[PDB]
Amino acid sequence: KNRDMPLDSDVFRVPPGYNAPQQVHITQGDLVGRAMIISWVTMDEPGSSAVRYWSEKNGRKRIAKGKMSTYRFFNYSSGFIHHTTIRKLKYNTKYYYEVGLRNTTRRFSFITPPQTGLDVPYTFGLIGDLGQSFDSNTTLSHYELSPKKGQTVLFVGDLSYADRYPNHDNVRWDTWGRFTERSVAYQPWIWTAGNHEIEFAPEINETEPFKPFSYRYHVPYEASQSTSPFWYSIKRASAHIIVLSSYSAYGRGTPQYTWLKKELRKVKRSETPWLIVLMHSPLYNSYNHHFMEGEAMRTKFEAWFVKYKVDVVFAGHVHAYERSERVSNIAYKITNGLCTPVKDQSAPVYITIGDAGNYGVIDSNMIQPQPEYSAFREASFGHGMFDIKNRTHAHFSWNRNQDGVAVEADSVWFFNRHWYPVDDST
Amino acid sequence: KNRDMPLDSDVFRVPPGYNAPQQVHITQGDLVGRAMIISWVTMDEPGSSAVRYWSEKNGRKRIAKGKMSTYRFFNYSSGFIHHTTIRKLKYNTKYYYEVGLRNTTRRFSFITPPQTGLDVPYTFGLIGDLGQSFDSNTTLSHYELSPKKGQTVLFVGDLSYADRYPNHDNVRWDTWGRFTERSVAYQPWIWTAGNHEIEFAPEINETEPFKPFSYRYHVPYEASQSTSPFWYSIKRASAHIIVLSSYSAYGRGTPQYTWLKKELRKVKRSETPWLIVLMHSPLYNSYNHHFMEGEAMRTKFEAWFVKYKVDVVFAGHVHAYERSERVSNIAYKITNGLCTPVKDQSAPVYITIGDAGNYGVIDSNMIQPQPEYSAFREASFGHGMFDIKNRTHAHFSWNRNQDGVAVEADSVWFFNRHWYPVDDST
Ligand SMILES: *[C@@H]1O[C@H](CO)[C@@H](O[C@@H]2O[C@H](CO)[C@@H](O)[C@H](O)[C@H]2NC(C)=O)[C@H](O[C@@H]2O[C@@H](C)[C@@H](O)[C@@H](O)[C@@H]2O)[C@H]1NC(C)=O
Ligand SMILES: *[C@@H]1O[C@H](CO)[C@@H](O[C@@H]2O[C@H](CO)[C@@H](O)[C@H](O)[C@H]2NC(C)=O)[C@H](O[C@@H]2O[C@@H](C)[C@@H](O)[C@@H](O)[C@@H]2O)[C@H]1NC(C)=O
Ligand SMILES: *[C@@H]1O[C@H](CO)[C@@H](O[C@@H]2O[C@H](CO)[C@@H](O)[C@H](O)[C@H]2NC(C)=O)[C@H](O[C@@H]2O[C@@H](C)[C@@H](O)[C@@H](O)[C@@H]2O)[C@H]1NC(C)=O
Ligand SMILES: *[C@@H]1O[C@H](CO)[C@@H](O[C@@H]2O[C@H](CO)[C@@H](O)[C@H](O)[C@H]2NC(C)=O)[C@H](O[C@@H]2O[C@@H](C)[C@@H](O)[C@@H](O)[C@@H]2O)[C@H]1NC(C)=O
Ligand SMILES: *[C@@H]1O[C@H](CO)[C@@H](O[C@@H]2O[C@H](CO)[C@@H](O)[C@H](O)[C@H]2NC(C)=O)[C@H](O[C@@H]2O[C@@H](C)[C@@H](O)[C@@H](O)[C@@H]2O)[C@H]1NC(C)=O
Ligand SMILES: *[C@@H]1O[C@H](CO)[C@@H](O)[C@H](O)[C@H]1NC(C)=O
Ligand SMILES: *[C@@H]1O[C@H](CO)[C@@H](O)[C@H](O)[C@H]1NC(C)=O
Ligand SMILES: *[C@@H]1O[C@H](CO)[C@@H](O)[C@H](O)[C@H]1NC(C)=O
Ligand SMILES: CC1(C)Cc2cccc(CO)c2O1
Ligand SMILES: CC1(C)Cc2cccc(CO)c2O1
Ligand SMILES: [Fe+3]
Ligand SMILES: [Fe+3]
Ligand SMILES: [Zn+2]
Ligand SMILES: [Zn+2]
Repeated sequence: KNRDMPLDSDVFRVPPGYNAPQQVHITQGDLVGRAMIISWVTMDEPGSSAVRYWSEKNGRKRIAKGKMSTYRFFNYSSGFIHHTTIRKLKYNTKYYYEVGLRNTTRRFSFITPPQTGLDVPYTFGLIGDLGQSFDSNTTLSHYELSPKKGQTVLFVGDLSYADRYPNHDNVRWDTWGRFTERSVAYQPWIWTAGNHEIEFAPEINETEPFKPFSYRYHVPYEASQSTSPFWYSIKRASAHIIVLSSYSAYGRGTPQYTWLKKELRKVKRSETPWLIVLMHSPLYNSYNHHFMEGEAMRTKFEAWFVKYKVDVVFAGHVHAYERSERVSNIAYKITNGLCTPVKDQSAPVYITIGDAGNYGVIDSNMIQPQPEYSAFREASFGHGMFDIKNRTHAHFSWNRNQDGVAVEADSVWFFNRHWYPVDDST
Repeated sequence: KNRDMPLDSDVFRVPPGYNAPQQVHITQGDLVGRAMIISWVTMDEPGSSAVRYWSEKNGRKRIAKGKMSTYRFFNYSSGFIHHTTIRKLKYNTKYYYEVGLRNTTRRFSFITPPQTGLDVPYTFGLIGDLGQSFDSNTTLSHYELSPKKGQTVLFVGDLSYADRYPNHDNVRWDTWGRFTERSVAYQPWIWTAGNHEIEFAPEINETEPFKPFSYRYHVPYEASQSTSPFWYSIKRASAHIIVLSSYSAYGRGTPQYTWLKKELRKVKRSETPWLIVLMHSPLYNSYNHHFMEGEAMRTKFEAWFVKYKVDVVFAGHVHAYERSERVSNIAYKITNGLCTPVKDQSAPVYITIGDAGNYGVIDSNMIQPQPEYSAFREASFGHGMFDIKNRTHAHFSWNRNQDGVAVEADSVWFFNRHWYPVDDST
């Protein structure tokens, strides 16, 4: 069918005034929380890439300077894209920032996270495969109305679904920018790259993977000694978050592979006890759709995730909700017969959470019966929250769109794999 | 325990004359064999990129123009690299070609293949992980001294092993170019990217993978609508050869995955009976060294190879020889326990032929006992020959450096999977 919100929808409205900055969004700008990448688009002319900013406390108004860029895609011309990095911020404080300093100015605000620490509580939103359908709008609306009150969104891939349109009509990137602004202009969303961001379209001489995405959404990849925007890590509060790319190389000797192997070695559980991995394609998935796609990355990375006692791996891709048991399937040796996943308290829980809305379609077909390794699964739209209480406890909840904003359809306690490695099995 | 040929070795002699072209190599330059890429380096000055060439049939001298490029790697500065494509060649005819038209000219010849066809015989050589050890030299001589007479080399990756040197001393790329000249200047070598081509070294601000390889060795990739030099196909005689990149992305939706999926659809067994796939890392391997590394790509591609009746898949990486049975391992679904390879007449034979010499170390450790899927494996240096008699028969043989050039240690008839799918089991 067609359940994408019409161009003239209220979520798509353009901020008024000559060259008013639009599609504003922010994300963590450094490795630990002291910086922030502020981004936006101006449509009438290049404009300034300057950000004004100040804490509500100490009232000194500083000015950050950034860069402007443009891109083309087939018959589409981007507007003027700005990214600026505000650095040396104070932990745990509200900051006001402004963009569009030369003409129409707009003001926004954000709150830096506490300094990383073993016992720092923090609430992450979890959203995958958002799209811009009516379902999409409902999810975002639930998240912002959650009483748990999310401070950062971990976003597991597939943003605008703009590549489903005629010529990947990139206007549909612009709309998704203006739609998400009401959330991401005030809190970082941590970006993962999904298959709808590949935009590989040889048929119209666009053969550079990830182009529109890579122009519109910067991440702090050098911060973690990565050579690419598609894999990086950041530390925020008590969490160490590794972000991977289901669609870049991960063979032995590749950049991503090499970077990951080192990065894990840099994880200090006494400083960030919550080790979280993000990636678009799930490695454990009992839905028919995309079943076993994640098998290739699993052969390369699963054993590591276990060696390093990862707490949780979030994925999207599959348009539905799943939560694995703590299992591993890493004893296989071709001829040894050992290919069944087994209970394993060192392994992460795997969560598919790619049901935020996409283009309005849910994946309902499941392998039957439910496999031993699947703890819970349901084909409903929604988003999740991973809520860190302390060094031993994180409460994860899944909320459905058909339910009330306070209802938790599925809800489990995560016991830390380093500080409290006990059967949290449901 | 350093077995590389010294810099003052004869095989590394510099051709004489001011700005004499060196490191001359050719490779197919179009899809079906009517074009040829001539490559060389000049050291003294840029020089001309023109190539003079005539056929023996017509004795009409013609000029083709190409491009010159250069690169740097850390503190290394390349010479002047030339790539020129000759086009509109006539099938099955002898050409002479000349390079270095301004100062020192040098003359070489090649022979276009026959026009592609169902019953067109052709002898392909197989070489992998060649290197520049004394072992490397022996393999190359056995190859050129072969009664079988290879007409084209299918080269499964790992060229110079320059990257084993301090800062990857790219000088050892130059020496390798000069050393292989006595073969590749007179017959094409088809190039596969190996792990020693990756040359990802962020420690010295060299982070563009395949850089040196990319500049020195061009391939006719746009010819098969690939968008990258690391995966592509050519048609030569009665074979359709597909080259893949073990160290590029092959995830679902990525360029290589997309290209391969479409390319297999394009194969016409009625034009090119013998379907051959080259990659660096083996899908089946029963040796310790690199055991199971090919698992990831296998999970993505194996079923396609079975589905399209691939006749043979060649690889290297493992420094030995191995030949599998026709097997598949494509029934696994995580929980059905079906993870054992089975005889499968519809599947390719998998050959590991990465034993041309490298830097002089053979991989002798094998997993015992020999798996059912493994038909033959020996830890000796040498090369292979894939000799196509016609649409039904091809004869594969393996020559050992320790044997006479005319002796075959392993020998086996392939019965075409599309035209003559009789059990060709040994
Ligand atoms: C967008 O911001 C610009 C910078 O503030 C405005 O222009 C500047 O206005 C100053 C005082 O009006 C004047 O000294 C400058 O010449 C002028 N422009 C530049 C290039 O700095 C601009 O205002 C409009 O454009 C300028 C050239 C004038 O003609 C005004 O009359 C226009 O309103 C702002 N643009 C708009 C459309 O608001
Ligand atoms: C980390 O946070 C957990 C959730 O807030 C704490 O658990 C809870 O402790 C309450 C009293 O503090 C108790 O009434 C609740 O039943 C319990 N909730 C759960 C899900 O267990 C936890 O507190 C510690 O660990 C628990 C299991 C008890 O032994 C408490 O006495 C401990 O203080 C917090 N752990 C730490 C290290 O602070
Ligand atoms: C590129 O850098 C290398 C070191 O990072 C140069 O080699 C080093 O030179 C040192 C003093 O010049 C010498 O004592 C070291 O043994 C050596 N380091 C290594 C690991 O080889 C290299 O140099 C040239 O060749 C070397 C062997 C010497 O003959 C030097 O005199 C030469 O400059 C550098 N290459 C270039 C093109 O600059
Ligand atoms: C490389 O070839 C060039 C011609 O293709 C030479 O330049 C030429 O040398 C001829 C000497 O026999 C001279 O008459 C021509 O004028 C000249 N053609 C040009 C300049 O394009 C070149 O010779 C060297 O450089 C020239 C400019 C003079 O300086 C000569 O004395 C040099 O030999 C050849 N290079 C070398 C180093 O042999
Ligand atoms: C295609 O090439 C095959 C390999 O050369 C041919 O088989 C060979 O045929 C020879 C006589 O032509 C015979 O003496 C060889 O022993 C035989 N070699 C093998 C390995 O079988 C094949 O020839 C056809 O089929 C064979 C089996 C014979 O029965 C002949 O009658 C046929 O020529 C070639 N196919 C064709 C159709 O030519
Ligand atoms: C691009 O092409 C489509 C038809 O292919 C057309 O309808 C659309 O208006 C064009 N967009 C622009 C901005 O040129
Ligand atoms: C999206 O949700 C917002 C907030 O709940 C609402 O005000 C708006 O009308 C919705 N937009 C559409 C097109 O559904
Ligand atoms: C390499 O082999 C060739 C041919 O066998 C021979 O002419 C030459 O002596 C050898 N050179 C070295 C360095 O082994
Ligand atoms: C099957 C593909 C090409 C992959 C994929 C992942 C997530 C969502 C969609 C729907 O187009 C999708 O289409
Ligand atoms: C273990 C590694 C670094 C991998 C690899 C691939 C191909 C050749 C070699 C050399 O031993 C090699 O050593
Ligand atoms: Fe999706
Ligand atoms: Fe090798
Ligand atoms: Zn997806
Ligand atoms: Zn290798």
